[PDB]
This record gives sequence, C-alpha cells and structure tokens, in this order.
Amino acid sequence: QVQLVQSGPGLVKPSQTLSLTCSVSDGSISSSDYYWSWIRQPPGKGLEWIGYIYYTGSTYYNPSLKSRVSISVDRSKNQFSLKLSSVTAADTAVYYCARLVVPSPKGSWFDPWGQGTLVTVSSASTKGPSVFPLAPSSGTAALGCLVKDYFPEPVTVSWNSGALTSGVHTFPAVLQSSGLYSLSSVVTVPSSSLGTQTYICNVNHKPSNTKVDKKVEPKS
Amino acid sequence: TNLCPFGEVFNATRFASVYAWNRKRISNCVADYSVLYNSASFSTFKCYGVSPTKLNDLCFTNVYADSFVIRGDEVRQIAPGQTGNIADYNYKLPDDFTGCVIAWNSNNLDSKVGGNYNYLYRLFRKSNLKPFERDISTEIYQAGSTPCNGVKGFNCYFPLQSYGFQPTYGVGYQPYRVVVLSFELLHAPATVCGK
Amino acid sequence: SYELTQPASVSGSPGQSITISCTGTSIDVGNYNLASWYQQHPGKAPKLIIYEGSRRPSGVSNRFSGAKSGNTASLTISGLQAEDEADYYCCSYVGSSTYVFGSGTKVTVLGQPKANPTVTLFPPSSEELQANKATLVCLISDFYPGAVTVAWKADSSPVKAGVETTTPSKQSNNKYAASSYLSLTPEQWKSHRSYSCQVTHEGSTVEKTVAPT
Ligand SMILES: *[C@@H]1O[C@H](CO)[C@@H](O)[C@H](O)[C@H]1NC(C)=O
Repeated sequence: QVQLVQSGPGLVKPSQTLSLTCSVSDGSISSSDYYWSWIRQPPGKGLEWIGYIYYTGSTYYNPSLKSRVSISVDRSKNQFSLKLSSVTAADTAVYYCARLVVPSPKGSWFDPWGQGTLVTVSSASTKGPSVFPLAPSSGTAALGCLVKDYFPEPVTVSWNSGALTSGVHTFPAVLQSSGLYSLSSVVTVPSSSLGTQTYICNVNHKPSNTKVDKKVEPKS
Repeated sequence: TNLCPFGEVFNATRFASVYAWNRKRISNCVADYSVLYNSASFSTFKCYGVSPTKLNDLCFTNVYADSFVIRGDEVRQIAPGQTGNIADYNYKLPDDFTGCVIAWNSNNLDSKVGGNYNYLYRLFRKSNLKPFERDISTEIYQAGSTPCNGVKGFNCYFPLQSYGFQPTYGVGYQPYRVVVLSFELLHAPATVCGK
Repeated sequence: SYELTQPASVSGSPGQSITISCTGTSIDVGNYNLASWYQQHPGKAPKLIIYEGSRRPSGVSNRFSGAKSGNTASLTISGLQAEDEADYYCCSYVGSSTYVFGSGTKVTVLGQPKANPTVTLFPPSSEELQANKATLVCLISDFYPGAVTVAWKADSSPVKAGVETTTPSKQSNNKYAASSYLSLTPEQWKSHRSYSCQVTHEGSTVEKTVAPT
C-alpha cells in the first residue's frame, strides 16, 4: 500500500500565499499510472477538487481556481506541493492530497488520501495555549485537561503518550469572544487508580511549536 | 526516379479518428520499403499475402495507405476475419486482404493531460461495415421501439463515442497510430515498384 | 450544470437497505465515465467505497454496491449498521473537464433510543486561580438526540456573561457530546458558595454543583 503524509502551516494571513507539501512513502511518485491531486473541504461543507499533477510536471487545475493555484512535483524527493495565492477567509478549509487513479475511460478514483491539513486564513496572530489540570474530586472518576486561549486550530491531546485511549474524550474547541480557541480533554478512570496510576495529558499545538505535559493529580 | 511520400502518412503530425479513417492514394513512384521493415519503432508489422523482405522486387498499380488511431486492445481487430466494435463499425478488412498492418504506441502524442477527446470511434450501427467501408454518419441511433426524431434520450444514443486518452491509461487503453497498406494489382499498368 | 445532486439526508432501520442517489446532467452511455463513492466519518479523511460504478476496493464490505440508471448513479447499503452513519459523496468527471463531488448525503441509522446526558462539571483549578483566572467547565456526553441547552447558576441565581457553549457533535458511539465554559474572576468565584450547570435534554433536567474548596 501507499501512504501520503501532509505538512504545512495551519495559519496563513489574508492576501498571503498558502503552501502545502505532500510526501509519498511506500511507493514512488514517478509512476506513469497515477496522478497526484489536491482536494479541499471548508469546515461543514463539501469537497472541491483543486488540481493534480503528473510525475513529468504537467498540471491540470480546476478552472475556478486556476488563476490562484500552482501545483509542483519533486520526484527526486518524492513530494508534490500546492500553492494558493491571494488567500481569503473563503479559503479556510481542510486540504487533502490524494492519489488519482485514471487507468481507463471506464472510471477514475482517489485512493489513498492524506490525513488532512486544516489551514485557517485569519489576521489573528498565532498564540500558544495555556494548559490547566482538571483534577478529579470524589467506582469511576473523571479527570482531564483544559487547553485555553490558543490560535489557530487545531491542538492535539493524547494521554500517557498514547498509552491511554479508552475512555478519553477530547471535546471540540470553543470560540471565545476574544477570537481565541479553548478546549478540554477528559478521560474516565477507576477511582482506586488515583493514588498509584499517573495520568499525564500531552498537548501539542503545532502552529506555535509548543508541546506541554501536565500531570493531573487529585485536589489538595 | 524518386521516392514515394510514405513519410507524409507515417510521420504525419495529425491522425484521423478510426471511424473517419484517412486514405492516401499512392501512384507513380518508387517505393523503398527498406525504411519500414528496418525500423525498430513499430509494435505491429503483420503482412498478409506478401512478404516484407520480398516486396522491393514487386510492382503494383495502386497502393492505399489508411491511417487512424485506436486503443491497444483494438489492434488485434485490424486483421482479416476479426470482429468487434472496430472491425464491425469503424474499419473492416476483407478475408482476401493483401497488404500489411502497421501500428505503434502514440501515448506521448495522442494522449493529453486532462483527457484527449478528439479521437472517436463508432459505437452503434445497424449492420457491419463492408470491407474498406467508411461510415461518417452522426444520425441518432435508434436502439428501441419508439423512433427518435434526432434527439438524444432513452434508446436514442449518439453513435460516436470518445476515447478520452490520458497517459495514465493501461497499454490496452492507450492510443495507437495504425497505418494499413493495401496493395492493388489490376489489369492496368503497374505504377508503384521497388528498387 | 456541473452541480452533482444528492439527497441532503437519508435514513433507514438497522439490518435494512438504503439507496443514495447521485443526479447529474452528463448522460454517458454504458460502461463509460463510471462514478465513484466515498465515506467520510467525522474528523476523518474520505474513504473509497465504490469505484468504476460498481467495483469495490479490497477490504470494503460486500454490503456496499453501486449501480447507474443512465442519468443517476446509486450507492446501496444493505444490512444497515451503526457505523454506517456518516457522510457520503459521489464523484464523477463531468463535462470532460473538472472533477466534481456530490452535494453530500448524511446517512442516519434509525431506531436510536433516547439517551440521557451525563454532565461532568469541574471547578477552576488552583493553578489557573493562582494565575488570577477562573473557568468552569461543564461537559455533556452520551445524549441522543443531539440537542441540549445549558443554563449556568451561581448559588441559585442564573448567569449570562462569560458563557460559551459548543454545538453538539457526534461521537464514536453515534451519541452526541457538547461542552460549556463559564469564565469568572477569582473574586466572583470565591464570593458565591457554589456554581451550578443545568443541562436540559428532551424535557429532562440534570444539574451539577461545585463549591470553592
Ligand atoms: C520519420 O522520421 C524519422 C526521423 O524523424 C525517420 O527516421 C523515419 O524514416 C521517418 N519515417 C517515414 C515513414 O518517413
């Protein structure tokens, strides 16, 4: 199987150029049988094909964005990139890279896909979050972490470096009047484990390159 | 005392669609077939009723060069006694065919990025084509009980369909440029010879 | 036309069959320009279910089947299961130019019973308090259908300022989840004896209270 790994800034100021890169693993981008495309999806809306590129450099964009889109390929580094100029708030969307298969006029499909990169177009400056522990107080108890006042989205929260996933509930963020985001992630655990088992949430906010680990201990 | 214009057909910049194949009439010239059989750029070079090497010693009245474009899957149909959408509805060779079938892959030229739809092939026809018949009709094909009146719809389809060539296609779906040479020997003075 | 048309939402009972339509204008004949179908679960990338009108990738259940009635492609899901609840998009090459996706179809599996919400209220942490900030967190989960209203309360008096509430979001078990935040100064928090979070879901009411201790 093949794998697509996306990368790029999640925040682009208005009138600036959006730039993303998709790297291919477990497969060569220099295959004569495949196209390499970009698809975007505004939050809560549908999918829009942006354009694809052949391993030789030939491109074919959606004419609704042809004036603003530039897709390049680097077969030596097994990557292909996307550039969108004069971005606006209308361009805030999750962007996907996908392998486009077109073996015959019978049909064509996208497989596989990248995991998606949320790019927010705004003028608000990047801000790292403040993380406060949600202490349990009481068979099962609930504890968590508070990720407050950050921009832009998203933040990644794991527990015990991924060793705790069952019972974890990372809620969707909330937009505050100040324009900054804030979310909490909690996990329900047995009460008897509070004095022995350690619970640490791992908050990652790539736009600010801030990773913090807050150990959640009972109130005292 | 010259050399026949075989370069105008094979090295042609544009080829016609298979349903509307292009015929070049060759007469009064000296044909050097060594340029063809000694070329390593041909994927198909099947001759019927004659030998490739044993052709420079022969003279013919008229020579017909038919040129078009098809899929790789359909190269096997350019032959006597074959059936299929191409042999039945586009280009038909007789059982007593006397000539050579030459073809080569043209994915780099006739397959566009985004899709080359300029090449067509006839998909519907009431009866099979006679040998060397050329149907260029676009009447709306009636495949049902009700008559059509020249409008598309249920059981009223357009007779031609596009190939939509693109380089990502498999070799059986990639474009192939075909040149069919017909050798004709009538009770007339022979005008096309070899060395 | 170019806009590919799907029903906004379709629904069916568990173990039954549903069909999603995908209407366009380009009338292709036979096995030519066959559509594809994609499943998208919340927060995930689209997953290929059907390609070339009816063929399935390896690993895709045989409960999914594709067909076409000349003008409209159709995705049929037999034996409905709870995880089949997601968004579905058809895709085709329209007008021999651009790749277009359908409007989108939200499949909801019928038969879901009423679920009462589990409220989990937290007080401001001492670390945040020692930073001269205070935020209450009211967490709501496992409620169906996905619509709740939240009313905060200082002692037994309603609050309004500093309240921020999410829209409901479908979680993995097909129930819903929302959260609410009450921002306060540490003075306001220590003044009142307790703050409350009252969640209303389908006429029922669950409350939680926390005190500065
Ligand atoms: C076509 O052109 C090439 C050179 O580009 C030449 O070698 C070849 O013989 C030509 N073929 C014909 C049939 O004239």
